Amino acid sequence: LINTNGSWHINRTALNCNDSLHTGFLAALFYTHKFNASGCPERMAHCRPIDEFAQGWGPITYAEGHGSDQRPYCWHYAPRQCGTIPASQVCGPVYCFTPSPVVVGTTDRFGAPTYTWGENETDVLILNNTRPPQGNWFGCTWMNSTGFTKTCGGPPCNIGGVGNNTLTCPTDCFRKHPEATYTKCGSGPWLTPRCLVDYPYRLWHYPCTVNFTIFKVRMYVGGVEHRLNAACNIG
Amino acid sequence: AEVKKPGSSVKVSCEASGGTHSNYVITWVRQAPGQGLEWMGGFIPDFRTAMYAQGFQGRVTITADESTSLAYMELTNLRSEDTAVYYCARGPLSRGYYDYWGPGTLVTVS
Amino acid sequence: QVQLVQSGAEVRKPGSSVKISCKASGGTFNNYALSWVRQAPGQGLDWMGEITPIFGTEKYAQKFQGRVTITADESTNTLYMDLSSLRSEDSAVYYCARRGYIYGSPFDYWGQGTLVTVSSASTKGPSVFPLAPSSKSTSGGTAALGCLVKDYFPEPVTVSWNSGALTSGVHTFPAVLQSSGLYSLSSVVTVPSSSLGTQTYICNVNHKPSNTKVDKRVEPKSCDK
Amino acid sequence: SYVLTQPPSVSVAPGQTASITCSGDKLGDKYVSWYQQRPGQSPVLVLYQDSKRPSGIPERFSGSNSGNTATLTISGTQAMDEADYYCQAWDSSALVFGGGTKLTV
Amino acid sequence: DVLMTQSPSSLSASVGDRVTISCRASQSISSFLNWYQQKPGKAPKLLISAASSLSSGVPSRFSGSGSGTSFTLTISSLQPEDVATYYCQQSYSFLLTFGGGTNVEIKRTVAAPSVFIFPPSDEQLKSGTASVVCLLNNFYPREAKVQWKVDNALQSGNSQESVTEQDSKDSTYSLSSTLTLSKADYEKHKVYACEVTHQGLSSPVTKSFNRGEC
Ligand SMILES: *[C@@H]1O[C@H](CO)[C@@H](O[C@@H]2O[C@H](CO)[C@@H](O[C@@H]3O[C@H](CO)[C@@H](O)[C@H](O[C@@H]4O[C@H](CO)[C@@H](O)[C@H](O)[C@@H]4O)[C@@H]3O)[C@H](O)[C@H]2NC(C)=O)[C@H](O)[C@H]1NC(C)=O
Ligand SMILES: *[C@@H]1O[C@H](CO)[C@@H](O)[C@H](O[C@@H]2O[C@H](CO)[C@@H](O)[C@H](O)[C@H]2NC(C)=O)[C@H]1NC(C)=O
Ligand SMILES: *[C@@H]1O[C@H](CO)[C@@H](O[C@@H]2O[C@H](CO)[C@@H](O)[C@H](O)[C@H]2NC(C)=O)[C@H](O)[C@H]1NC(C)=O
Ligand SMILES: *[C@@H]1O[C@H](CO)[C@@H](O[C@@H]2O[C@H](CO)[C@@H](O)[C@H](O)[C@H]2NC(C)=O)[C@H](O)[C@H]1NC(C)=O
Repeated sequence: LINTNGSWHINRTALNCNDSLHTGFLAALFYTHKFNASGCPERMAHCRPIDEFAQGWGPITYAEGHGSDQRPYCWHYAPRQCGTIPASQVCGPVYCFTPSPVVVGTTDRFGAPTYTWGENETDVLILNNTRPPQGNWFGCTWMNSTGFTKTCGGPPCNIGGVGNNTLTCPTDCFRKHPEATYTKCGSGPWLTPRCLVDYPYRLWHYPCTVNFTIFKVRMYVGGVEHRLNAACNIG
Repeated sequence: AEVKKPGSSVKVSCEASGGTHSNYVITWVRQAPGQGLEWMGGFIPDFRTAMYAQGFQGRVTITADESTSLAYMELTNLRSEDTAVYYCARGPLSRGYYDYWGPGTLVTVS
Repeated sequence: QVQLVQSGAEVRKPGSSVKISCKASGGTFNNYALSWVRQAPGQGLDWMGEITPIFGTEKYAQKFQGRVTITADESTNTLYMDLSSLRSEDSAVYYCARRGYIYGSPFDYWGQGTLVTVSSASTKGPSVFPLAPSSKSTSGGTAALGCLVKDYFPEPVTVSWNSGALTSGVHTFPAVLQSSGLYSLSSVVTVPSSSLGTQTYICNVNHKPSNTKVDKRVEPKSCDK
Repeated sequence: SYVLTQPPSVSVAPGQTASITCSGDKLGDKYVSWYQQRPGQSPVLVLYQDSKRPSGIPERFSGSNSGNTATLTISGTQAMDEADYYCQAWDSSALVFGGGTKLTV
Repeated sequence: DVLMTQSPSSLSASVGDRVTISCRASQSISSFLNWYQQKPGKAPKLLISAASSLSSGVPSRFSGSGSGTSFTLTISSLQPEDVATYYCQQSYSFLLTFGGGTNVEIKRTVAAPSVFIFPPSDEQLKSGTASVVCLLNNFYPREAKVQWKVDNALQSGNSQESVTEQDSKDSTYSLSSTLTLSKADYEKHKVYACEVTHQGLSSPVTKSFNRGEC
């Protein structure tokens, strides 16, 4: 059978999701439990609020090689700068943040688009973090085959500073170093320490942000102006 | 619609056009005359996955196309208990509530 | 098989505003990205802005400093672009281009383009003058006649000789904006000298906005002879 | 399985308040939405996320959910608020529709 | 910004040859390039996608290749209707950019120009304006110089020229140089002429008409 009459979204995506371990992550694509029933709060317990992290000093640097195997459901993280990935280890689309969301598709090997539903030996997602001021995106997230969230973006921005739990800033760590922003230090969907870029599959990737409230924000990157929706809570 | 002779098939064309289309979960609901609603299944245009109702785990069969229509079911083996009005709704991705219920469709069987 | 259809040409004044529509005949704007591309005469294409419905996102090129505002109406299925503070340099053809929402897609559909004319002038009628031939020139075996259409506004002016009977050997040049902000163009025709005795050398200048229609006769061997 | 319980019917006088209860097992942790269906019409969403309401719905409509019960409270009833109301919840990859409570003024 | 450069600015070739058009991006853009063709007074049309893919319905004579910071398009057998402007566009950054455009032409044997001069009519004379038109008919190549001389004196910044598009059946051009002078300036001189210099002429041509003769 052919791919489609073009249909450049049903093809060009990695539809290889298996859950023999009944975690029920494809079931929660329709509904979502409360912040309590989903059992996030103990998951959220291990990362602390932005208030008491540390104080940044002097200039700014860059760092990579971080990344503790977990689910990135927190405002801080070090997404371990991205690279090419096969199409057999990805479930669902791959939204990469310009910050304006962009859906990346399967690119065969070097630069060849493919339309085999992402199931072939060579079908591969060629996503490479690079600051949009020099083209490309900041970073992006997707769910691996078995049903775990994964993320990867530009070299996770450190904030010049130290502590017992120094922050490997992935986004807009303001009031610590007044240079962090989603143009120099931003990696993933998290525009600000308390809300992500709103895209259709935001809740699925982060299933315990249900109590977040929509909001309209705008910012200029490179030579373009972006009108975007950010879903923030509390603030 | 006329009587679909016992042991037939029926298609429910949802003519589903609501909100932002692709990123909007389709669904289906069946209401018997004066008996309240009951679920039948769901569907997602991007992830070609068709969740099934436990009571209708066998007969419900979802097939659709990329366009704003052609999304429907195929409920076979009609029986008197299947006489009802079917409504198509289009909710957001994972909020749960089914906003913008569509016009109903009556189905009868002898 | 979408066919984007735009509106007719607009003539405006400095400091005014314009709103151009783009309707997708036989198609739908949802599930796509819509961009506006302008082409100034004698220049390359330029990118105005973009709107993505499903993402609810809008990107406006900072070249147009906030004057561009795009919107979409699904009920009517139309794409509106509003430009305010129309300066003189805004005169151009505006196209609507449709793209996919996946990274790096090509503009696979365009609109015909809507001419925008930003000039301070009032609709004026044309003036028709005859370009009668010199006798010595007529003696050369081939001669030419014309009727210079002068000082009209706005475009376009169609010239047809003998109600379009003469088409071969007719060279209607493009219009030129005179320094006084008024147009001027010529439609010359060349025919054998032998025929010049015949009388089929009246041009038909037609202008719609001015509701003008002039039939001027170019006299062979005019003046003394 | 899961079961949601609501009163069969309610009767009130004009201008007064009416309360409809949808009760279930530990329903305080399941999001509940309220639908209103007039006679022979496709339902319409009047409340989602228990308390929140969509645009175009009067502020008179109110709802809440806690403990094991969810209430739909309407203040100042009139002849234009006579219609069945249904309570909806999601449980264990299944959709549950509570019983209909007919409101008559 | 990803500035793009297209070369050559304008090229001319006969019918049945092969023409190569080079585009180059300021920085690596992987395989996100597209080639558009726009005929005069028409919306641009997409030709090549992915920097090497051929769209549906496009004639097979267009081929594309390249990667990184080097892209090329080629027409193997140039056709009469392949005359247009060609643009290269990069879709690698959110700020779309286009190439500088390249103009294609058709070659043929050089043709000599024919010069005519038209005196101003009486009707326009008494309106305070006088227009003298010098016409160049069916010549080739396009490059041609026209100068207006009134009483063997060269004029500057007082005439405007208009050139028609290339003839589709003869592949020859035409030109008209118009000189505008008020009545006050028109009644002071006696000699008018237009001088044309072109490749197909051994020596420059000059057509003159005496003032008045009425
Ligand atoms: C995107 O930015 C990246 C910059 O680091 C890079 O993308 C990949 O980066 C990883 C490291 O982060 C590299 O992985 C290579 O994997 C391929 C096979 O998948 C190998 O060719 C290569 O092998 C290593 O290098 C030598 C052979 O090339 C060999 O001598 C070594 O012993 C070792 O085997 C790497 O392991 C690689 O840089 C990038 N991988 C791929 C698949 O692109 C790219 O620079 C950039 N993207 C592109 C398209 O350039
Ligand atoms: C449920 O959601 C809200 C959180 O704002 C609140 O109703 C509950 O807070 C928890 O309630 C616990 C009682 O079951 C009690 O330990 C404490 O108040 C609080 N504990 C937390 C948040 O860890 C949330 N939980 C429950 C179980 O209702
Ligand atoms: C999905 O993948 C396969 C598809 O058939 C299923 O079978 C298991 O595949 C994993 C692959 O890592 C093996 O390790 C298991 O041993 C397979 N199960 C067997 C042989 O019983 C399985 O349903 C899913 N597995 C995973 C990992 O998602
Ligand atoms: C997956 O892609 C590969 C190559 O991209 C296909 O493998 C071979 O492709 C070459 C060139 O077309 C031909 O020899 C055959 O088409 C393929 N030979 C094989 C598979 O032995 C492959 O067909 C594609 N599909 C799958 C399911 O692997």
